[PDB]
Amino acid sequence: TSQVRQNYHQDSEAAINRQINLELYASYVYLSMSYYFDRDDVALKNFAKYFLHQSHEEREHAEKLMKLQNQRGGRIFLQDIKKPDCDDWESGLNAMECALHLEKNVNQSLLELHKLATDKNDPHLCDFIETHYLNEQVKAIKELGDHVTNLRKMGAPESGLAEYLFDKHTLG
Amino acid sequence: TSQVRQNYHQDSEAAINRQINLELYASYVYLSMSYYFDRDDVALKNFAKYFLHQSHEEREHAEKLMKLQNQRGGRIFLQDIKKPDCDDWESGLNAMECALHLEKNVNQSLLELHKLATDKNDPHLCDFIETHYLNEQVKAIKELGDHVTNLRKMGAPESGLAEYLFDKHTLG
Amino acid sequence: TSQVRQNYHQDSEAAINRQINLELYASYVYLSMSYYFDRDDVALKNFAKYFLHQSHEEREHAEKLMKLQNQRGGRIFLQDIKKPDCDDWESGLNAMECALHLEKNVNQSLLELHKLATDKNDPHLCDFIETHYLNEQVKAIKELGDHVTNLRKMGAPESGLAEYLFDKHTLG
Amino acid sequence: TSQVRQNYHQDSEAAINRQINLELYASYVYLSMSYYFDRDDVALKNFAKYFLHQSHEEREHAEKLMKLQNQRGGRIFLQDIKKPDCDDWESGLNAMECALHLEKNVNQSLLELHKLATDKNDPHLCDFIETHYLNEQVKAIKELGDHVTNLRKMGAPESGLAEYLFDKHTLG
Ligand SMILES: [Cl-]
Ligand SMILES: [Cl-]
Ligand SMILES: [Cl-]
Ligand SMILES: [Cl-]
Ligand SMILES: [Cl-]
Ligand SMILES: [Cl-]
Ligand SMILES: [Cl-]
Ligand SMILES: [Cl-]
Ligand SMILES: [Cl-]
Ligand SMILES: [Cl-]
Ligand SMILES: [Cl-]
Ligand SMILES: [Cl-]
Ligand SMILES: [Cl-]
Ligand SMILES: [Mg+2]
Ligand SMILES: [Mg+2]
Ligand SMILES: [Mg+2]
Ligand SMILES: [Mg+2]
Ligand SMILES: [Mg+2]
Ligand SMILES: [Mg+2]
Ligand SMILES: [Mg+2]
Ligand SMILES: [Mg+2]
Ligand SMILES: [Mg+2]
Ligand SMILES: [Mg+2]
Repeated sequence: TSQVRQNYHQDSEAAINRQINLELYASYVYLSMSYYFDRDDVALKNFAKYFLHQSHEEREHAEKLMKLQNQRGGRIFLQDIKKPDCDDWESGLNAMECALHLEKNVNQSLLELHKLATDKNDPHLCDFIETHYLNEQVKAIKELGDHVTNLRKMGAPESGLAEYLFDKHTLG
Repeated sequence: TSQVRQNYHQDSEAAINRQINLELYASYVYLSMSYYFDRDDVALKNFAKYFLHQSHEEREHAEKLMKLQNQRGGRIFLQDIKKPDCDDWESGLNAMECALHLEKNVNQSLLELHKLATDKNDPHLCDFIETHYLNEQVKAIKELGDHVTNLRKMGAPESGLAEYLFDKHTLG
Repeated sequence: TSQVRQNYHQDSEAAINRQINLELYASYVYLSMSYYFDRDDVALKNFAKYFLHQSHEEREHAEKLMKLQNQRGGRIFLQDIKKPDCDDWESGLNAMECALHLEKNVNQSLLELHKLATDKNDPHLCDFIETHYLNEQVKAIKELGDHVTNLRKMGAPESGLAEYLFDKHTLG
Repeated sequence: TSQVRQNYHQDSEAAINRQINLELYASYVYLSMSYYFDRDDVALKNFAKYFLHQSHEEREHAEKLMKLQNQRGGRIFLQDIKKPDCDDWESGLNAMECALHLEKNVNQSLLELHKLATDKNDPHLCDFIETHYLNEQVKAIKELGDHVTNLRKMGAPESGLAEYLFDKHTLG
């Protein structure tokens, strides 16, 4: 047993490894979305900037969980990072809707993680999830919801003018 | 023979003189496009600014090739600079499409130049073309493609509002 | 066909997508190595810092290739990022030897890419690989070779003192 | 009853007084360790500095719990501060191992405190423990584990050179 390990259930250790993989998957989804908007036939540079920033944020989320695993004396086990569900994201609105779905899936995984930590009476892990992940997810979901609303109200996806002006005024 | 000349084929010398003329022609096309958007019945000042900048860039491309000709001991021979294909460029979108076609023609000429330099085993000339011209062309073509895409998506040429807002937000 | 595409062979496009995946795989190997040295039973913080920096560099390599794909009018196709070959990297010396092997595999892939670009007469892609990748690989391989040499000469892996002092004096 | 007291169980009040005593005891252990390394026949000044800093930290932990007791309207009751288990700490490695054991005992006490606060439905006290104590303990335990690992790998306690160089390079 690790000399540092204390009050850290094997199920929690495994769930943290699963969450590391999910955060890396989310980084990959956002990377794919970013370079879709960099295509010469899409050409929305601030959508590309926004999703690249989100991608780098998710990698930071993954690294913090790797740090946590070692802090608690668990052992990191990595799995393949699956490619994103889509290659062509269709429109700025469709990408925003996909990101909203992704962030609500990641949130559900974090809530399941917190339920496990609660069931195993691990208050340090509960506080870690609350402090560093749960409100970040609530803010991300709210921001993406706001973006989806505005794009819909402006007339996207059919209005290429709507996505152009949203790119300039909200994401610029 | 020039006291500096070494490994510089006569065919390469001639091809450089042809490329000087083509760069000056491209400068002239962009100058014509610029002042079209300065007409009181067109009146898109940032299209005019953008194409004037492109025009001055092409003159710099031509001057660098003149410098290269003398560096290698070839002799500059100048020809008439032909007037651009059009007097009236119709719309911001049409001018962007014409510039895209121009830059892909200039790129093809540079690729033919590089093939000649390769066939004559002139690595200095190959490196000159690669370093100073080929990625500049790839960037220019990509930028013009992006501009054409956005103008189309926004509803140009029919939407005078589209070209107005592109002038402000992308070229401003 | 993409409006920007010119002199870009379909085989080159596919080879760039394969190289994107390889750079992301290398990012993942170095991420795994980094957090191995963050374990409480390994505890070499400057090895961990060094490999995390290398990991972020590889992600930058991947992003630049994604940018290139779009610059040339190819289409990015992503694949799963395979997990690294190992979970436990055994020692600082063993991790350095694995990184040396990785970088020489990545170099071989880049050389095959350059041979393809040469065979398809794509001087822009040749210059891209030369400018942004080939000397970076030669420098990386030389640095890792130097590190392996010093660790061996100092008495690693058996000497925990050797790896400790290398961590402080070379990687600190 | 105190005019401020609300939702503060008598068992929680007593457990906080016990935790005050434990934090003061930990301050005393680290003070003793510090001046052991100040002996002329031990003479490891950075071990002495490190443990004196830890000692002052524990006194700050105790004072914050005294503040909490009064914030919630409980009444501080102090007990004797027991002398540390040892007078001679033998070596830098042995002192680090003793500190690791101490911090894992203090953590266990804090986890028992949190379980009590949870059982008494005291979310303010739960949050206090999580915010100010539980991650501090996880970080302390991880740091001490790292230090023990390095000293072992370097050849301590038998190698006086190992402890000398650790004193300079890790604790300096
Ligand atoms: Cl367990
Ligand atoms: Cl519209
Ligand atoms: Cl559209
Ligand atoms: Cl000749
Ligand atoms: Cl309109
Ligand atoms: Cl109009
Ligand atoms: Cl082809
Ligand atoms: Cl030794
Ligand atoms: Cl060892
Ligand atoms: Cl030394
Ligand atoms: Cl009570
Ligand atoms: Cl010795
Ligand atoms: Cl000794
Ligand atoms: Mg995340
Ligand atoms: Mg699959
Ligand atoms: Mg030019
Ligand atoms: Mg004529
Ligand atoms: Mg690389
Ligand atoms: Mg596999
Ligand atoms: Mg070459
Ligand atoms: Mg304490
Ligand atoms: Mg006694
Ligand atoms: Mg709670």
